[PDB]
Amino acid sequence: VTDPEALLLLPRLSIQNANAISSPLTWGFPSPGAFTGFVHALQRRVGISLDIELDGVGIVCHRFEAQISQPAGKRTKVFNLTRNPLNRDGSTAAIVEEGRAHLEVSLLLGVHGDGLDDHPAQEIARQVQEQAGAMRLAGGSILPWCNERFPAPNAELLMLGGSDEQRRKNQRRLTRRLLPGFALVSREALLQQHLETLRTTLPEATTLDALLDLQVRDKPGWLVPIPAGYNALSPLYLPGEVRNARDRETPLRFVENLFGLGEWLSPHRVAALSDLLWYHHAEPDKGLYRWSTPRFV
Amino acid sequence: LSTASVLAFERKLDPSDALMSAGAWAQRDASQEWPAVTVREKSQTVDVANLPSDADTLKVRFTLRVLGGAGTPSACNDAAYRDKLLQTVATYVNDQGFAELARRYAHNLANARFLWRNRVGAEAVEVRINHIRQGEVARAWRFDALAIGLRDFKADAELDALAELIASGLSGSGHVLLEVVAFARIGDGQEVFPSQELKTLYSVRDAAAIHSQKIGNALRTIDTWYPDEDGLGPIAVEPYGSVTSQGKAYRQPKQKLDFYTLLDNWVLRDEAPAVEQQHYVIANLIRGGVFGE
Amino acid sequence: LRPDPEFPPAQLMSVLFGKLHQALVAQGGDRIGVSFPDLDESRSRLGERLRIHASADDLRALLARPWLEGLRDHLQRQVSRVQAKSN
RNA sequence: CUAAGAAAUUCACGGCGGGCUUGAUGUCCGCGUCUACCUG
Repeated sequence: VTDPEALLLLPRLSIQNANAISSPLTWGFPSPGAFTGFVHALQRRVGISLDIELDGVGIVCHRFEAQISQPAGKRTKVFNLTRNPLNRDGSTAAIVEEGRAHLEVSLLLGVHGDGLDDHPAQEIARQVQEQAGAMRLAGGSILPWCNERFPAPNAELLMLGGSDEQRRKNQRRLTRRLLPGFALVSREALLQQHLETLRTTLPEATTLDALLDLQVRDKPGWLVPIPAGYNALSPLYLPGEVRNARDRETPLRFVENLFGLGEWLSPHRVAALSDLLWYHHAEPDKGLYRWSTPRFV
Repeated sequence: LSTASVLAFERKLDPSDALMSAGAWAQRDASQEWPAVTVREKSQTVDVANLPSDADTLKVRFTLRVLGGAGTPSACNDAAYRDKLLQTVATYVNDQGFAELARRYAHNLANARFLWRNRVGAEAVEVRINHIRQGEVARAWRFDALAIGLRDFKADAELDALAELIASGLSGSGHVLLEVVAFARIGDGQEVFPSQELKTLYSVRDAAAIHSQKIGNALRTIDTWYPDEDGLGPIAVEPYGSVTSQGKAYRQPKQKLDFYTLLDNWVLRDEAPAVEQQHYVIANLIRGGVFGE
Repeated sequence: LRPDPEFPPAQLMSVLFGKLHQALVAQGGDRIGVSFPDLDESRSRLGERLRIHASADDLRALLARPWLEGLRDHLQRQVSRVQAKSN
């Protein structure tokens, strides 16, 4: 929730065979809760050694190709399928399918740690990027590099360095390599403004979101429905009373999804690059869990 | 009230394209016939120009036509600006003529400054100027260039007789046509330097030549009215008076000594600058061009 | 080389060196030297004033030729003018 | 510590035979492109 100190940037993360469904309702870009959890896993694998602290992520989505086709029919799309191995009898398998995606992003992180003085500002980005070429980030692998020209060198910017003109100069000196993507940010503001405008007919929030994308009317950007966390319905459990959990140290709450809406900006028309670092507000006071981007506008 | 949008000024003091020749010294009385100098190759090759081996003196010939009617704009957009401009130029003319500007032009006509890189190395440079009314000559002049200083502003009898002729031309009294010729003893076979073209020389009737606008530049090195440092002395009159050979840019618009700001408070708020700046603004209106927004 | 509007800054001194400096180019005599009075020899542009550092009668008597004439438009370790220099 | 962890869809193929796209037509009429310039 607090301010970043260093915008560590990963240069080009080619991803193979990552997830595409990500909710009961969407099918597009993978849920950025995965991008929220991915850097917490990255800090848990690295950030204790180099003595740093990571909280926020941005996404740029250099490209995105799904795996869909249409069997000479509707404009709706069917998905890709994977052949499953045989059972004990060796006859068939009750195949359950899910989507795939070849997406290619390059995230920019956010550093809070004191360990920028003892370690030099290029070793801390030559170790983190070298670690994250050995881990998964949505359900797909992370690919290595070919033999061509190399944008595989990353960067490491400090937003505290320089004055305001120097900040707005190195911001463009970073954005010059990040341009052909489309940054994605939360849009939690206009839903609770559009609600009271649409409160005359029906106040159900899924209906408000479903007709904010369906002469024709106007869309003031590229609106998009995303997951936005989890609402909880079951109470807390004990750490060591539930059966079939991933561990036995943390309590459990059964949860349903929470759908909100985002926006696919260009990297230029943002105010600054501390506005799109996906934190996660996590009030547990009989509450819920979200992951958003404060200072969004 | 306000200024003009688009102004143009047809140029005055119009030179020509100077042709070049050769010959021997003390044969220069018969200078209506001389075998012209041709361009030759570096036998990647480029083009040079060299005198014949028997000849030693370059002869450069051009004609200069003086039009007059200085303050009349060749294109304007408002009569309330145009009458003010012509009124101000008329009040400049009736106070003092072009006579100082005329003798400053006639000095650059006197010393062979239009021989740009052929002046140095020479040791006897004599120009001859014939003002003609018909196809025959009407008034002759025969100077010596090196006896006149390249920075020294003298006041002779012949040069003042030339200056009154040029000032009468600039005021718009008669017709001026000066058939300027210039003899320079350079020596046998020395590298004459004509103008340069995209990398090659500049011939017209298979004979090397200077560009017209280069001689038009050399004829208007009169600006000794610097704000900066008069150690350079004279310079070619320009708005934002600049030197490409030295990279500087005198009369910066941060100072109030450029051309456009001078014209602005000189015709709109009617703030007369010094006579040494009225000379500069009128001398810049002589060369003409595209002014206004 | 004074402030001239026509020639270059490094053009006029290069012109008046051996050809325009004909007394220093083909003068005749091996009892003098053309030393740089203010030539900055660390930036590759070291032409300010080539002083004719000679003897009493060599530079004072044997240097009164007309090679210095016509220069009113601009006038006013051991390494010298020999075949050892990079310009 | 990521609706994370997991996964071989494969084999073979004869598109093929036939054809009239015709007929005719008014693109008219008027016009200002100027002003300058150092290639070493």
